[PDB]
Amino acid sequence: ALYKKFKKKLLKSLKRLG
Repeated sequence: ALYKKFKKKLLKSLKRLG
């Protein structure tokens, strides 16, 4: 598991695109 940690970063990116 880990893809959820980078996905977290995709959360911030989901908003402003990172």
